[PDB]
Amino acid sequence: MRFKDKVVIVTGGASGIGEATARAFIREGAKVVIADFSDALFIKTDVADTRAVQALIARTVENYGRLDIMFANAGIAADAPIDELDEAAWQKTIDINLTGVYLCDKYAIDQMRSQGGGVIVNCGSIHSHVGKSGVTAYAAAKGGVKLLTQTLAIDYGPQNIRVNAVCPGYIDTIPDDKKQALVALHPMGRLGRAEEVANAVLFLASDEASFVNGASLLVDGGYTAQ
Amino acid sequence: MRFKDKVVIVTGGASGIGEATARAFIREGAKVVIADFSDALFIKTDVADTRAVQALIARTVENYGRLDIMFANAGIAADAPIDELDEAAWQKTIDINLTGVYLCDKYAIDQMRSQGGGVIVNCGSIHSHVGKSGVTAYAAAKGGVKLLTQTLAIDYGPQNIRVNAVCPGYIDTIPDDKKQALVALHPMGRLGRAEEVANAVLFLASDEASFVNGASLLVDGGYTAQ
Amino acid sequence: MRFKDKVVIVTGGASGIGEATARAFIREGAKVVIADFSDALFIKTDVADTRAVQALIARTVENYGRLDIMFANAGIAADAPIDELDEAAWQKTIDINLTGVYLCDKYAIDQMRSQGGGVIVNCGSIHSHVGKSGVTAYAAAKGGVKLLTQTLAIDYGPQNIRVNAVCPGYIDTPDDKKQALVALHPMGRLGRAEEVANAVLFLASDEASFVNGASLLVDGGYTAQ
Amino acid sequence: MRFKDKVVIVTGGASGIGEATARAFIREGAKVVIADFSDALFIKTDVADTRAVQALIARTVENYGRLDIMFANAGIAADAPIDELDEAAWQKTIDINLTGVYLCDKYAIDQMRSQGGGVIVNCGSIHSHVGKSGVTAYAAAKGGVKLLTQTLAIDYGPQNIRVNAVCPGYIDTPDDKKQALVALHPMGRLGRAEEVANAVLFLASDEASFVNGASLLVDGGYTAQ
Ligand SMILES: [Mg+2]
Ligand SMILES: [Mg+2]
Repeated sequence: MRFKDKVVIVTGGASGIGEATARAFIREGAKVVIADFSDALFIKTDVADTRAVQALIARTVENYGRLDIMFANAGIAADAPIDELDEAAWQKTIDINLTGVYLCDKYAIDQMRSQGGGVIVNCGSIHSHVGKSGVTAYAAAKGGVKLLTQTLAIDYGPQNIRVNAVCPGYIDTIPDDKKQALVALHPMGRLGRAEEVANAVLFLASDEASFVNGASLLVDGGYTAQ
Repeated sequence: MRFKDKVVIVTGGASGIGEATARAFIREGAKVVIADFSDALFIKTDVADTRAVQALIARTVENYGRLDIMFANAGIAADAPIDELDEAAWQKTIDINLTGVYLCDKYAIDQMRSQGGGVIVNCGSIHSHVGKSGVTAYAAAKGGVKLLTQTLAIDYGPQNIRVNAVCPGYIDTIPDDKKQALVALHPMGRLGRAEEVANAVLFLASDEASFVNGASLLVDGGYTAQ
Repeated sequence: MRFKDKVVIVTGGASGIGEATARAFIREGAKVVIADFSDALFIKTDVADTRAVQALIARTVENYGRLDIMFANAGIAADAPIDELDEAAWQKTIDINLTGVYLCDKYAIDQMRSQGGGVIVNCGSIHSHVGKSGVTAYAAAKGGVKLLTQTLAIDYGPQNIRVNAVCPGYIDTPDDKKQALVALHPMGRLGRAEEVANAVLFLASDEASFVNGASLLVDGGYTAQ
Repeated sequence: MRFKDKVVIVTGGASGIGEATARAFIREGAKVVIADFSDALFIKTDVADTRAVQALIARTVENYGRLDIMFANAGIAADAPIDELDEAAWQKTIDINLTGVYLCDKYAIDQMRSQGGGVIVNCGSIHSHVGKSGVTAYAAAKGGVKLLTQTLAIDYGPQNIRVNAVCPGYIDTPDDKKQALVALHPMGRLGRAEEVANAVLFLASDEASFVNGASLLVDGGYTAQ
């Protein structure tokens, strides 16, 4: 149990990668707060809303006395090629997938600086690195997450805070032919599992990654290698 | 004169890189529309405002009959380390430097698809690639611009549209010691000139770059090489 | 105890990162073969010599039955700006740091294909990604290791083999030169060999079961700026 | 006419990209020396042989007085998945595609330093950035060329030399194999040698006066996805 009594916030924690990661942190002894739009302690939070994010962190600290680890993972996938992507759809993805990471990072960092250290893992993507047809707002957001991660690592690295991104390929959580086409882009010959992303998050959040800072860890079966 | 009678929009065109680029396109025979918040045809445009962007492109087409080249360059630099960066400052940079590029790209692409082709150059940055202390919102925005550029190249590449990013280092356009510290990060031993960025933009916008698509062209004296 | 009875080769195993990595694998239950130019079973091996590399792998398989994990880590640092870098110095770095990785990877992959799977961790560097003054042959070698890692991941990913690279920053293993190196790492210190070992064990483990073709930077922020 | 009386060497100059590049430089007023294993002055040169490379550069300087631009482009494509890639095939690709670039760059830089400046364009590849099935030695070589380019830009950038890499996708120079390659390029066709030449001339020109240490992809979108 590598996370005994560590206080962890997982955003987007009610499903998929977030749920697998919260479950893994609980298994390893952490005190976990799950934040999501809807249903470990659950706290409803719109990560695009600064007051809700501040309240999330404040409540966590009031309940447990500290915040050790933030996994800023909330995100939507609701996208289109640009000619079909309307402004409200673009903005919703930027709000949640990029601004939400800024907000969660900002208020986690304030708390961690007051403690003399902490660890952040941001949810990036293969699409922090490469684009794809129809993946317009999501790629833009995830590219921003990568760069945000890097600047934070530079500013807060010297202050005993590490900030890294996990960058998943496609995860099994659609038409058969659409699914086989996705599979064909991953050299390992299958999609990932959510627990496989969780495992990487726990590595980055742990002292096993004590000199890993500002890095993107691709969990993508080889997708970005080609 | 490589751009005789080509219709070009330059956003952020009233100063710095935008002004140098507009001037270069005019010298090479283009019909240029300069768009900026304030004072070639000038059209006041808030690039964060979808109706103003639509009107910019509509007016350009009404005046000149077509749009051949868009340089989506508007941007602000008004930033801080995250602990000092308030939400309104973050949002203003995301709005202008990222959403403004989406808007300009979106409505340029609609016009170019109706013509059977065109060329976009987006203004990226060294900070599409690397972070820097205190460069929080700007890095996030520019990282997003890079990825947006890549997806557009993938979606619209097959439709005779090329989309690339120019990625400048620091350009001479501050305390002496701050300036020498910036200079020290550029292996060529000086900051760039705006006309040097313009030259790259014209290359990417030209048929000399006819198989260049989805690419970032670093104009940074070596900054990102180390 | 993530590596109980797993058979591991660590090249460059007699010092620094290789030494720490072998010790870490031993702690976690592995049967470890250490390979190096000179002094866990130790087998003296010149990684630039194909007959030696083949013999290393054959002897590991003869002793322990199989080869689960290869950490291809041997490497020299003896470099110069190009105007001062002699052809023999260039060649020696390429031979050990790049061709040595090809050879170790090639013959590990033959065994891994035969036995139905396995895992390779190549030792890259920050200099798989960024150059630096006076780091000419070593950067070329490490850039090569990164791309080699990627192609291998693509070819052998479908064959139950994963191939990844660990990419260390500067590791503490002339005060003013040291402080200059430290100033390039945002975390404010050089890395430890043990920290690189930790990353190797992650990449070699079933915790990294969908990590393939990746470079994991262990650099305190060096490449982030 | 951007290159009036500029002295240029193009290695691998007898065909494809090298040929197109030399022709483009000649159109624009340059004095061009073409170097290749066999057939603008032509000088037969094995780029993997240091004496030959030194002789190439010396003869260019003796004939024309100086060396303004080096396009280090020689390169072979003869590769295989690692399990099929013999040591001699690996070595030949490394020798020509990586060590050849080191040698051309080294002796160009000596001349350029002596004369007070100059410009180098190295031929990288999409495979300086991404791997591909069966592209083992060539990807390693090209990854090496990218990092070599970066270190050179750092060391020699302050000395009025710029060093950059052009990185072509597949260039049209077995229908089903061709269509598969084409499907990987979003623009819907393979590139032309002339399109790579255009990028070389840009990077070699004063239009690229602040471009240093960069890789310019000429790939129709290949690496973007
Ligand atoms: Mg790709
Ligand atoms: Mg850097």
